[PDB]
Amino acid sequence: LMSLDTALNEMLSRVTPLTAQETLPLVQCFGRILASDVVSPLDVPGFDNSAMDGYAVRLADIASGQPLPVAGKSFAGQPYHGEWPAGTCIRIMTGAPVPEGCEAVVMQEQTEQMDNGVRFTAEVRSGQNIRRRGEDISAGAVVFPAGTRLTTAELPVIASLGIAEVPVIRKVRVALFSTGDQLQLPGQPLGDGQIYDTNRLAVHLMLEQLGCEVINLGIIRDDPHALRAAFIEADSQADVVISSGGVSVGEADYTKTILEELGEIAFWKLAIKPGKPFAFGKLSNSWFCGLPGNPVSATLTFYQLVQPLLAKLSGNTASGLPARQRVRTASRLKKTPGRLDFQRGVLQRNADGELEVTTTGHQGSHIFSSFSLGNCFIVLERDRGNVEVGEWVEVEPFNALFG
Amino acid sequence: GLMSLDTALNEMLSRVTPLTAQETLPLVQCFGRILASDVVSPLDVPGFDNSAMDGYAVRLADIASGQPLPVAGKSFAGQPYHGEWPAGTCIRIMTGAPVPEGCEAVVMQEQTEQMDNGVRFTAEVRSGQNIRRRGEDISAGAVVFPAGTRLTTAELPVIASLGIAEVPVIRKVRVALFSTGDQLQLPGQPLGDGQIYDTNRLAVHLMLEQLGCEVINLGIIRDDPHALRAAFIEADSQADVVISSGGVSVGEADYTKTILEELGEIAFWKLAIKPGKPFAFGKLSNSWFCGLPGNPVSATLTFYQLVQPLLAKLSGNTASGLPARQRVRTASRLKKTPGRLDFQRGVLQRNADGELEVTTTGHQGSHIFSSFSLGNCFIVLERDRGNVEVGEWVEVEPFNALFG
Repeated sequence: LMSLDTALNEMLSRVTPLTAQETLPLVQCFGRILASDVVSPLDVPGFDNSAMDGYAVRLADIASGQPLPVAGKSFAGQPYHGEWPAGTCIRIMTGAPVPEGCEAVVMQEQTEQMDNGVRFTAEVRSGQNIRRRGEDISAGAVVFPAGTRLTTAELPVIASLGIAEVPVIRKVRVALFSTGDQLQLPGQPLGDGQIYDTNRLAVHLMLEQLGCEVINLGIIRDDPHALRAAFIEADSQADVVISSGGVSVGEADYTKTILEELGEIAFWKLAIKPGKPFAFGKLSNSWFCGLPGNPVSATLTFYQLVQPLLAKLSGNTASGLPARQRVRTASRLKKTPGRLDFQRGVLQRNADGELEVTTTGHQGSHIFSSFSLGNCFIVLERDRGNVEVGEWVEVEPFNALFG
Repeated sequence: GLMSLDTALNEMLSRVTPLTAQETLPLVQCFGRILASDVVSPLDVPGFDNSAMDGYAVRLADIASGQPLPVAGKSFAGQPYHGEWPAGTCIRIMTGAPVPEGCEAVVMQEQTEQMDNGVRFTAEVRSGQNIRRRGEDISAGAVVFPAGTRLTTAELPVIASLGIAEVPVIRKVRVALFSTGDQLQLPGQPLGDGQIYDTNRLAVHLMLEQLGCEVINLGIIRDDPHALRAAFIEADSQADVVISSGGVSVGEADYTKTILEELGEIAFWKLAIKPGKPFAFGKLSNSWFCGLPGNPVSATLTFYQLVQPLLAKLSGNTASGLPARQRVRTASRLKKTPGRLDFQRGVLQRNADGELEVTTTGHQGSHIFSSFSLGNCFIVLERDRGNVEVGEWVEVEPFNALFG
């Protein structure tokens, strides 16, 4: 009966962020998690500088209601270091250093030329239009906190501070396997009542795109000795171990009694569609997640449950799943109260540019193609029933795992 | 006047031919690869007829007896009932199992009453009900995915379900990348008189790499005609695109301009955008060239809005390779000046009535890079538009994974 929301918090409350770190050049850090706060070695900007193209003025010389002749120029990398007579001003550009004694800067459009110099319109508050040493970042301060996922937004900032490498948390290692007589490897021919192993690929691909180190142990022979050996291998080299299918999620069999002999594992019945079963627990040196065999449920269950667990473990201080947005359906949606339903939709603009969702087609877990046709989940509240054109609907766009 | 972003974009894309050279890779190595030849099913999906429900495989005659029905067997998962089934008796079956030879319908267990002399049923049974059927999802010889599809977690596991191990994808686009200038220092050594740290090259390298290109970083080239030429000759002979990330002229006259003019036909555009303006583009002997401005915010925007879509098209992708825009209200006043299509940065968030709105990240000048980190979207303000007051509709474009 249990809820998604309750399963999630149970999993995450049990889990401890990793802290082993390594130090890497900036070009190697995309998607990695900072292990320590980055601290600025210098001030930004270097020197007080002008915010506008215009004139630098003393405040005395302004109140004198008399046009100020231009003594000179200050640009980005030729300051004005001549002398500066009273009753004059200095031409200056944005980013140029303010010359000594400068109290304020006035936009060019906000003076006017006169025969005997420049005249100032508006009034002139002291310190105005000056960018002060360190107003953006001061030396000693924390530019980015530990726990930050590094991206093109942050790494060029770190490089402008002159820093070549930063310490980041090591990648989460995840071991992955499947099991079952029916499963064939892709390239052989399809036996008795047999299918191609797909889940293990979906999960391997998802893990790699999430930044994990993956140890794929293949399809394990349908035999308790082979399964135990697989678990001992997986557990000894990973932080998380994932059965992508065919280990029990509930049903009593030899796969279950080997799980119970190998750690504290709980088996859950979750109030979602598609999906329902999911196994989770500690082995001796790693967490375990067991997925149901159905691809859709396996893929949904991984994305909504395993993905957030991996984010917490990686050290990320961020909610590692796209946020939702309320939107109008252009489609009748069939839906059955009782279960939190992650349907799949297609999000696109109406002719006014506002966003709405069409369904992809049938929402049954006998086909995988709704992930490809879709670009989002329609997340229909647990107790809601059907849904008609024009109603209001929660929506989670697919992250990069689907595009 | 001034040239519009759209016009420039059009000009770059109309001149460019998608790559067609190709490699054959195992499915685990295709994430983000452009499929090169259509994927054609070798098989029916589902193979074999099969059940949509847990329940019982009946026969229409045995039902309308009115009369309870002993279970003679089970059909499972990867283990079917391939052993005889006698009149008057039903069969137990789980979702996804082969229906037995002779099955005519299936009843979900919810419409049965377990009886003593065997199983009883309800609501009468429509013919073929809950049977799925060989080939009804995909037929053999059909195109499942067409060439030009970016392969992803959505497509690859389906390609595997069809028994396929390897597919041809278009080879990665190769992009050479440098910067030039005595001003420029490596994070590493210390900061001489006018000097800065070279950030743009890092930025572009990180983007290229996440776009899935093959990057060839030639580093900082010395202020010297022969060094600069050599780099172009080498970059141009190894790559499909060559990008200067700063330091090569985007229009001002210098030794770099004359070299450019000498090694291919380069145009020097001024775009009606902000931030930015100057961009360089054109053909070299065996490669395209994009020449970015020096300011970091400017080079980042320009890469993101022009170079990124050119790469998507070179790559063979048949999808226009950038987020899409949506209409949303501002909750900030936005200072904007007519004349330039302004790509401001904003923070797109939900309010207390759950409607999506945009705020500004703060100051929008090109002297700081923080807006990329603080924001999660561009506010894409129209070229002739003036300031924008709280409450007005505004076009917004979420940041793609390059920024989070």
